[PDB]
Amino acid sequence: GRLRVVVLGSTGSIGTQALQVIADNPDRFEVVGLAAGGAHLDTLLRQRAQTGVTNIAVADEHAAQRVGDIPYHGSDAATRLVEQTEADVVLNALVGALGLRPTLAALKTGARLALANKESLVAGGSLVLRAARPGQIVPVDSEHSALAQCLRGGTPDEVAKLVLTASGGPFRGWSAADLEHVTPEQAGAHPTWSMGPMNTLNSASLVNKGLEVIETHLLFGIPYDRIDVVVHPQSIIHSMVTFIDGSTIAQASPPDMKLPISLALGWPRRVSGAAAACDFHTASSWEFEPLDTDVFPAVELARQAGVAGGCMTAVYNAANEEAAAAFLAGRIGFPAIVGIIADVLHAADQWAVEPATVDDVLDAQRWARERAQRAVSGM
Amino acid sequence: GRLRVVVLGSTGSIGTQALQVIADNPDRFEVVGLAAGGAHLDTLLRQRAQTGVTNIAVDIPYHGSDAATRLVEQTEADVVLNALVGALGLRPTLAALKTGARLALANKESLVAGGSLVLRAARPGQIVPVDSEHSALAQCLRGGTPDEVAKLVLTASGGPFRGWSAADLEHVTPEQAGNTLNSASLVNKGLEVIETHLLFGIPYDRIDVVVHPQSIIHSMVTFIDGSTIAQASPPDMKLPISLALGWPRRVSGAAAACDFHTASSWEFEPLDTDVFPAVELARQAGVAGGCMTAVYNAANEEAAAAFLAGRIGFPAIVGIIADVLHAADQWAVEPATVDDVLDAQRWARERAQRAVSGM
Ligand SMILES: O=CN(O)CC[C@@H](c1ccc(Cl)c(Cl)c1)P(=O)(O)O
Ligand SMILES: [Mn+2]
Ligand SMILES: [Mn+2]
Repeated sequence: GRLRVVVLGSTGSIGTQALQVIADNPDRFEVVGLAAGGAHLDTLLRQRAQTGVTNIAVADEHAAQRVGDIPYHGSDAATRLVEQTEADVVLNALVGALGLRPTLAALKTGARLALANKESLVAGGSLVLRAARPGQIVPVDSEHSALAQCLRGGTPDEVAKLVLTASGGPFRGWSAADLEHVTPEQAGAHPTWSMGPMNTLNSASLVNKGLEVIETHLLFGIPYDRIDVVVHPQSIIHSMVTFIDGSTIAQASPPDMKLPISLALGWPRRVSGAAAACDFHTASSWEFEPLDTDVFPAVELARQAGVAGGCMTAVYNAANEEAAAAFLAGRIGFPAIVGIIADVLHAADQWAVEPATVDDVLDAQRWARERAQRAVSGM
Repeated sequence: GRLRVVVLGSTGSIGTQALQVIADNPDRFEVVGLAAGGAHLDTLLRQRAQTGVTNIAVDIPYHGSDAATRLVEQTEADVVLNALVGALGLRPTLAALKTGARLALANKESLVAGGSLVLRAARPGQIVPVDSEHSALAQCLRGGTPDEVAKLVLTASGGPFRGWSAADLEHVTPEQAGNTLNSASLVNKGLEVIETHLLFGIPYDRIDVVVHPQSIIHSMVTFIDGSTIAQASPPDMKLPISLALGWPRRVSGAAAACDFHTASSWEFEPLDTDVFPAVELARQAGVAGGCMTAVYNAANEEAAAAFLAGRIGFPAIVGIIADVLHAADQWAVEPATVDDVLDAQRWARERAQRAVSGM
């Protein structure tokens, strides 16, 4: 009954909330491993003491002089912890490229993979899928957790559409003329060394929803032309599934990541008390409006990248990362982010091949960065 | 496989929509029986000509007051759709349950009045609800295991008198109040709360009601983790009808899906329970149990008919229900037979008829 859980990226927001859910539920879960990057060593050490878990990894080569009591340390240390720790669930909340090999290791162990790491699916694609058994991957992000829940409303052949909700970002309702000369700071993105301003920027450009559509297709096996996005400013409905009879099943809750976290850890069994439920003691309004696709082409661009297939979704994300960073540095304008992604994709015919190995993914990403860097330099 | 369907109350809104679902899906469904009252005789005759079904209850093979019941007894069927109105539905419900066939239940009276009697007559999962709220709940319940259900949340339109005060209600006419009258009085939601308890076996203090004027969300299930699963569609009874007949399989093209190409707002607000106490009274009646929900419904039907005859005001409908229920001390006994139910209803009608005459 007690599930053995490895928490990768234990020091970030998702990691710390999962440990909190586990801490509140020692009857359901037992932490058996922790991993984090060398920059976060001090927090990891505090976590070792608090949990009593000695099976810990420093996920990279950093903090090299401060390692000497850490059982795994070095570039692929998180992957080694996963390969070597008996577990029922691996929560992968590592950020970026660090998350991919641990994902593949996790799947090869036969454990459930509670996946928070976006690169795993977006860059890894079928490399990751080929390693998974049906139902082995359970998503942690709000939208995908909602979808996994709503898909219980019928059989796979009864599914008509998957409908992701989107907040709309800071620029919901704005015209293309209005967005021509917006600044990073106006996007809510105040550039910092963390992923925060980049996540915020992705929300503003709708690239994040583009990424989520890609993940939706890979997770649930639904064609891109049946994955819709609806703007829903309140973010109470986290996503929905429309079935062949006209019925839509939606999942709703006040925003709290502990709900989808708990469900991913405990799948298929729900975790009593993870989050507060919707309260109807107060009058409220849930609004829905179409996405302005002419103004926010990032989502359709993701569909194009996804339809092309293979390493094309890795290209999409790597191109975004470069174009986005350039916008953060004041080197390009806002509309050029998605303009550059499209330019890079148009030049990327060699990268539609399905990845045979991790190196294929890494090669596609390196090529995409170079291409984006050239595109940036030319304006 | 192809399912053989008997449609009781074929000439009404539900029945005709059902026949349309069946005609659109000849590979899934086949009509094998039709039952009608007598008012819309022209429709029944037209239905016979289109379906070819001669096995009809009202050269009519089954006539009388127990005709629909006897149609059920002797026809080979996989599904019986009971869309009859009121008292005419009780016996056909019990007879359909006796055949072992699936009961696609639209007639509220059967469950609400019969209660435990109907439940004893039923095997697990034999009753599949046609009601939009209960169809929604059944689908949303797929979101977890029975042990993970925290609450069932029924949505209510609020009726045309949403916002109105007790004084405002004093001056409504039969045409202003428009089932539709029960919607307006909130007695419908009272009846659906009882129905929900009996269908899904959830305590009354874990069945909530929220007013949702758009009627897009048809109901919701909240689970122990804090997740709420909701069912949404443009208002169209063909959806829950199609699902009831083909349960657990969904029927392609049954209804239009929610279309998000145009902006919309789904509003939620608390029920004004002081102006609309019908639901709390149904909880009182349901918790008391036994024959009390038969009393609840019969008291309504009598008080509602008085309003429709112009004999009483609108706020008197639910007022009389409360009066009859408070005198109903004796009726918190489980009905052993159909006659116990009919005695409860007679008692309720007469006590209601007195209240009407007293004022
Ligand atoms: O199943 C439906 N009913 O029982 C009708 C009554 C409820 C209702 C449901 C949907 C619509 Cl669009 C309308 Cl107008 C009315 P209620 O008014 O009790 O919510
Ligand atoms: Mn998300
Ligand atoms: Mn209803």
